[PDB]
Amino acid sequence: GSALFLVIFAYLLGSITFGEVIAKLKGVDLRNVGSGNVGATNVTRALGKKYGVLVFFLDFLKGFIPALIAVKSFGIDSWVLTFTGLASVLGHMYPVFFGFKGGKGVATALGVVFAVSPSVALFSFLVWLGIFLWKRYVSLASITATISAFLFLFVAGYPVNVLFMAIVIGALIIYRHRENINRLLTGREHRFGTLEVLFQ
Ligand SMILES: CCCCCCC/C=C\CCCCCC(=O)OC[C@@H](O)CO
Ligand SMILES: CCCCCCC/C=C\CCCCCC(=O)OC[C@@H](O)CO
Ligand SMILES: CCCCCCC/C=C\CCCCCC(=O)OC[C@@H](O)CO
Ligand SMILES: CCCCCCC/C=C\CCCCCC(=O)OC[C@@H](O)CO
Ligand SMILES: CCCCCCC/C=C\CCCCCC(=O)OC[C@@H](O)CO
Ligand SMILES: CCCCCCC/C=C\CCCCCC(=O)OC[C@@H](O)CO
Ligand SMILES: CCCCCCC/C=C\CCCCCC(=O)OC[C@@H](O)CO
Ligand SMILES: CCCCCCC/C=C\CCCCCC(=O)OC[C@@H](O)CO
Repeated sequence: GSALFLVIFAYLLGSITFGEVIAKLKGVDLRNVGSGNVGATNVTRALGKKYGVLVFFLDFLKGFIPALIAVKSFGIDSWVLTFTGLASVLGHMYPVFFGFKGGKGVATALGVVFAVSPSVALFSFLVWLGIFLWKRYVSLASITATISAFLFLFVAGYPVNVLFMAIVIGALIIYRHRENINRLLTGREHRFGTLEVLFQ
């Protein structure tokens, strides 16, 4: 009852593609910029860091806020958390309000994980930092951090409902990165920071 409302709410909230909304407000088409994706990284390319960080936090809250409610109302070990977390990410990836063409789910999924375990969220972000500072590819860092998030939850002893949530979310995130992976493998993935050292 209240739980089915929470899952539907999570999917519909997730289905608000904030990057596209703010881009439209600014008169920019995100599909014509950079990677053509609609999440915070390509928002930064199209609109600047201010708007990318804003979209990061909105996409994060899409996952954090419903999952937090599931955690406090039903428990981390409830399949209501599993379905609320999945609904958030599935709405972000396949938004009912935007032709089912969404983002890749990194920020939203981090929000879900933060609601379950701030420590696991921190560790996964630490993995992300290392991989990003090393190779300067957002995609490579997100893929590695996504795999690590699942290992962290597995090794820390979280229950099956959480591991089910994490392996489906994780597999979906990696699959949504398949074009980045093809670019990585062929050497035309966008890389950060090479020319900026001439201005430092
Ligand atoms: C296109 C994919 C559709 C598949 C999703 C189908 C619905 C998935 C999960 C069920 C929604 C949440 C209901 C949970 C619920 O009411 O549990 C709480 C209650 O039983 C007592 O805690
Ligand atoms: C346990 C306490 C710390 C846990 C850390 C969990 C994750 C929290 C913060 C990291 C997010 C940084 C937000 C900025 C960011 O990445 O913006 C997206 C980027 O596209 C902007 O250019
Ligand atoms: C030795 C010090 C290690 C590095 C310290 C890191 C401090 C923690 C967080 C910094 C916030 C960065 C959030 C993510 C971010 O902005 O990604 C870079 C972005 O430009 C990629 O598109
Ligand atoms: C339908 C939600 C609309 C947006 C509301 C956003 C609220 C975000 C964070 C505050 C949540 C507070 C805790 C909610 C909860 O499940 O509490 C249960 C328990 O702590 C007391 O019964
Ligand atoms: C499953 C647990 C509760 C969450 C239910 C939310 C509904 C889930 C997914 C939305 C529909 C699935 C999207 C199918 C798909 O990929 O279609 C192709 C797509 O790229 C559209 O062109
Ligand atoms: C198996 C579930 C995994 C859920 C979390 C997966 C990712 C975990 C940590 C990495 C967070 C990186 C945040 C910084 C960043 O730039 O993120 C990518 C950005 O485009 C926002 O989506
Ligand atoms: C560092 C280990 C990460 C393991 C998980 C990520 C594996 C998934 C996709 C990556 C496929 C291509 C590997 C990355 C790559 O080619 O990077 C470009 C490289 O030549 C130098 O930046
Ligand atoms: C437990 C399974 C959950 C299923 C949810 C959806 C899973 C979809 C794909 C599995 C992950 C593979 C992603 C990596 C991948 O295929 O990258 C290769 C890509 O370059 C192919 O063009």
